Amino acid sequence: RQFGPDFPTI
Amino acid sequence: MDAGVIQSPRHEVTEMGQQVTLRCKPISGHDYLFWYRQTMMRGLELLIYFNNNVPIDDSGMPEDRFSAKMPNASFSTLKIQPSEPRDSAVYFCASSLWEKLAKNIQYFGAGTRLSVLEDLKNVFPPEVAVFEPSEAEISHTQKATLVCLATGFYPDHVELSWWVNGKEVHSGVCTDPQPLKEQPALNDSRYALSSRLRVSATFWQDPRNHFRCQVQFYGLSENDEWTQDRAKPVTQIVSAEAWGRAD
Amino acid sequence: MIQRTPKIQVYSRHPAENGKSNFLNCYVSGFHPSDIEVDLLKNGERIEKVEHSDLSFSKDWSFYLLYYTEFTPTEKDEYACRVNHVTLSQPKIVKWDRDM
Amino acid sequence: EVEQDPGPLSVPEGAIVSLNCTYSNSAFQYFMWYRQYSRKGPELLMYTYSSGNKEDGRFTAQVDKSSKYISLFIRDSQPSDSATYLCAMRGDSSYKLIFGSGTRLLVRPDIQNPDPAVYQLRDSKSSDKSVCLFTDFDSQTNVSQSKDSDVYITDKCVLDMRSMDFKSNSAVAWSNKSDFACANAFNNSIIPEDTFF
Amino acid sequence: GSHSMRYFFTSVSRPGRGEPRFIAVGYVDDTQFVRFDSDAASQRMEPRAPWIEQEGPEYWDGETRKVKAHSQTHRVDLGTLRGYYNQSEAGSHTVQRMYGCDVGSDWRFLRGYHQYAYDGKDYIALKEDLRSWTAADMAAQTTKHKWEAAHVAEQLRAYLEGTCVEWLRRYLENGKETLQRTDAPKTHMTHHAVSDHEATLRCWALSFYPAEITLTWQRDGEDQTQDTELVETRPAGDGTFQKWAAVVVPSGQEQRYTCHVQHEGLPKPLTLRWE
Repeated sequence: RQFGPDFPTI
Repeated sequence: MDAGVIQSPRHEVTEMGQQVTLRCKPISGHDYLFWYRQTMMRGLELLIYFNNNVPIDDSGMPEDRFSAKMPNASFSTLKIQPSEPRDSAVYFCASSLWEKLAKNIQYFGAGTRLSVLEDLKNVFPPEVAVFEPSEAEISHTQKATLVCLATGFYPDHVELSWWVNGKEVHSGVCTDPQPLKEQPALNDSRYALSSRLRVSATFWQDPRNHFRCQVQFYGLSENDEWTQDRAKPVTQIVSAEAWGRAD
Repeated sequence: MIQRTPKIQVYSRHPAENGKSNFLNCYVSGFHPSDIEVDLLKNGERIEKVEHSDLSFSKDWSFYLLYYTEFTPTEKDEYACRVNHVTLSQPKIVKWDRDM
Repeated sequence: EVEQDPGPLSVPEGAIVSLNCTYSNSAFQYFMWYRQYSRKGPELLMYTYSSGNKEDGRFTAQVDKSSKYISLFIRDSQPSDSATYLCAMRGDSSYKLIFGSGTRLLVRPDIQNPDPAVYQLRDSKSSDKSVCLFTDFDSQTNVSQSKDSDVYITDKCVLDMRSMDFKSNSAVAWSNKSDFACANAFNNSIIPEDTFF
Repeated sequence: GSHSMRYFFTSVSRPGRGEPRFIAVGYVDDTQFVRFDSDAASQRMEPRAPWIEQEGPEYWDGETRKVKAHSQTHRVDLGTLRGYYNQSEAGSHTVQRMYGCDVGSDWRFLRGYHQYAYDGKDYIALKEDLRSWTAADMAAQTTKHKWEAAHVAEQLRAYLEGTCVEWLRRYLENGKETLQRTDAPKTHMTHHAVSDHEATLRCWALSFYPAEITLTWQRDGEDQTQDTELVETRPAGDGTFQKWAAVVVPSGQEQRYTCHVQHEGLPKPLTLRWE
């Protein structure tokens, strides 16, 4: 199970 | 202030069978965009959201007739075709950024209030009347209440405002938060709305002073066809008025 | 930019026995960037329908892939992996040696 | 699915109010509350990750993931808190929120010098017909419909003349009818103060 | 023994094509269990091990949504990084992210990690305390401030110490028949004359799991580094691994050399000697 919902942009 | 989220149209009253297009411009720089709707039957609910213009979760989209696009970072569209009465709702667009969403912040537009009707012949603009202060009220309280009655309109897309000597006033005003049905028996019953404006007895008794209850009604546009006897019930303003008087 | 040339091992899944079904593997690793061409050869000719694993990478960021196909080793057929990558001025050919 | 009682809740100004939601799905991890005024968009109040207690001014949001029960408390409630309160929640697979159906809260204004009165208001241009204003009554009084589509009655509403620190309640009734006069029985509890001539 | 769950995400820009190529894979220990490829037709996260197939639709919809969102973020990042380095729009570049967690033999949290690279070099990483960041250069320092403002570490920390570790234990249990097996190495020795006066001894370990293994040559019972060679541990294709270690010896002294093999699957470390 992945991290979520999502990542910030760099 | 930089702009918030802009939605259009603010109001739409239309006949079933047509295509409706709702539009949203997110806050520039925001990279997420959400479409919600709110009704009495199902509450407040997400239809779809986008990130970097791509649809991420569309599990709330109705399975037919509804289509959402985001062709560029500045613009999204939600389309309904053919529209049906049950599509009537307030549709809200919002935008956000990752760092705001991590704090559960999103920025909402003002919404689009959509009524899709079976039949446009049920659409009526309001009749508007103003009622002048009781003389008993003036001498017992040294104050004076005007009342505005907006009656017989369908559907309920009205914005009532008070104007005193050419300028809109807020202080002293109280408008019912919701319309009442002129016959609660029927579905497409017409509506009524009241408002009050109170000022000192002194301010009413000046003959220089001029009051006006104003109602903006949202109805037909001139792309809608109309062959009835009566006047086409278009989007329009209906006002009534009174001047001050001492005796 | 930093570029890292691939390490190549060519080998069978099971101990090779002539006439017996097996898998030929070419494992490429330690490379960057990820774009790479890998063919398996039978007597100098490309084998068609070779499969590969999904691109992944190591602690040092360098990539690795396993290419493989079913084959039946014989005494006289020669097998090889051929690899091309930006770091190579020409494709590298590594012959399968059954005791490696 | 989240369960939220619709109310309406009616409380006097200055009261503590308690709102809550129940949910079923243990995957929810983020819990929020919104206020929405009539005909406007939802405004985020308070937001709680996972469990625990979170204060901001007169508001406290709380989450109990064992009982799956979340609540918002409003101290020292004010007329301007009158709104619909919605809870919303999500997991971590999506930004999609699930909302409760909302609880309507009415905070009744404290009217310090009531003067309950019922008045006839004559139309400005020419409708010898008129309306009756029931005004200046305190917020213990509640208001009800007429018995017949002959007669039209709007619920009470509160106005703020802020120039003169002064507020008052009002309700309005009308008809076109001869048999209609202000000084008649209605379907609700007021005290004995009128006026007429 | 110890265990890990790791996710790997690679995106490569392709000037002249519509979008970067994005490839994501997830592992438990050395075993692959899911993948996503932006160019493939399914547009879903897909099972790559049998034990993950039992997860239901909510699982697959969620994992596919996250990995699709992640492809979009890597796409925007490739543009941002090009702009930060003032690089031509003509070149192809790469972004990589990996994250995951380890547990010990007791299955409790040991450590979590999250790291990012641009063109194969460290860009930014979460440090072991899961509160702070190391940045490679000034571009990465601007990113670090952004992530600090947005409390990214806190949310990563919550996941790595919580969900990451729980779902790992869940997988370890639902896949126990293949993830908690040890296949002891099948072991043998090979001999070849390499010269007139020299021979190579090669000690083999085959069909073992997990990949971790140590192979050493001794001579007279003393460790031997000179004239030895160790190949990289390599996958067999069937879930197991292979490795060998060779030593070149004066011919006729073969019996002085001994190969020593240590693997979890071995109650005791093996010693082999030429025939």
